[PDB]
Amino acid sequence: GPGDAVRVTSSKLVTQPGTSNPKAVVSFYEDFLCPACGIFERGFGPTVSKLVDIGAVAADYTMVAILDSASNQHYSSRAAAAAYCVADESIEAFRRFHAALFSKDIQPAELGKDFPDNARLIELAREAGVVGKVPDCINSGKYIEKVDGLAAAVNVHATPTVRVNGTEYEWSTPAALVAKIKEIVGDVPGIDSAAATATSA
Amino acid sequence: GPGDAVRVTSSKLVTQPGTSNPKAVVSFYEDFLCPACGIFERGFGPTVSKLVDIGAVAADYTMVAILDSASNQHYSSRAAAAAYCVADESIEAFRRFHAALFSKDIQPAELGKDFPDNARLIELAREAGVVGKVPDCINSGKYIEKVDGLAAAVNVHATPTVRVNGTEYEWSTPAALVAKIKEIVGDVPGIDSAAATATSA
Ligand SMILES: [Cl-]
Ligand SMILES: [Cl-]
Repeated sequence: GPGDAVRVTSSKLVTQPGTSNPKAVVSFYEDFLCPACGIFERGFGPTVSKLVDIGAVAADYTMVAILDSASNQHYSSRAAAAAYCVADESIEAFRRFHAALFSKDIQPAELGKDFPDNARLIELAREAGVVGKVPDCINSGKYIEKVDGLAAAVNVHATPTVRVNGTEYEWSTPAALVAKIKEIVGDVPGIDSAAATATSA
Repeated sequence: GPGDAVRVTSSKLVTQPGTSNPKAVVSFYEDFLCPACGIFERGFGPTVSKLVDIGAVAADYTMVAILDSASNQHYSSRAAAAAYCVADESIEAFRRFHAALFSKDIQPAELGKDFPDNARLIELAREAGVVGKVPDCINSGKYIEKVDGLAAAVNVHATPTVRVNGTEYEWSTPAALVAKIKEIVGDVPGIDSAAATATSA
């Protein structure tokens, strides 16, 4: 994630003919402390993952830190920054690490007293499959200023915000997202499967 | 809503034999400013309404104000207090008013600049079907201290929190809630309908 957003794609990515541009880019703007983003990601994550796998979409994630403050031990910014650290090593590891932070067992309550510290974030990055420069990147706070400026850069102050090809998308169910994507990329292999299993989780 | 919770039931309420106690009480602990509660209510509301209509559950709502602050113009507490004002007049009006505040067109962004003032809340109460003592109840801040103390009283500091017969319920989809309720009250008229239409919204 170079680059304000971390882009997640598979080798099956369906592109616009005559280009290397994805036909459908779903943009997600999220805060790791936001309980609404937690609900969204736990509900939609598998379906988005499947849309990526079959090549139907590129999934771009911009981890903002709008909830960050001393009162939450800077969890919003440290987690977002950690995700960008992880993405530097491996896109696949970012995928697991991003899913991990929004999982019910890990995401901290917004107004609670306990939040993963930097050592815990590094440990979760390790579990996601990467070390490399992550521990230094996290401990040094390499991406703190970056993530703290992201909300202003993309004009997002409510999360999760989703766009489909740049246009605001009023999401509802994962099955409806599959339907929306199919209107753009068509009946590509795996999409009806993605729809049917989205209707059942 | 007497009473920490506003209880919503229909005349079809299935009760424990030898008692006037509902066989299934679903307890909801919510903050009107909480975006997660907005997502939950928009996704689950119709299904809960149907469970109430067919008599499968009593739905008890405790409107906490954990997000309240001057930075949001006290929207959390004023809205919760308004809902209790509305409930004093009519349970049906509370149902509509509660659904109205969580609707996508009305619920304010948590970190935004604009929030319904007391005049707007009174106007929404009117649209929900009631006047009576509501304008005075709201303008006087009759229930502000009450709602500001609710979170501590029920020990809830994360919303939405749901309990089924007093036991914490890790909610997922409205169809799963129907399944859970059916385990308690059985195959009462309308419940399979509620399940099937829950699987489709
Ligand atoms: Cl990779
Ligand atoms: Cl009534």
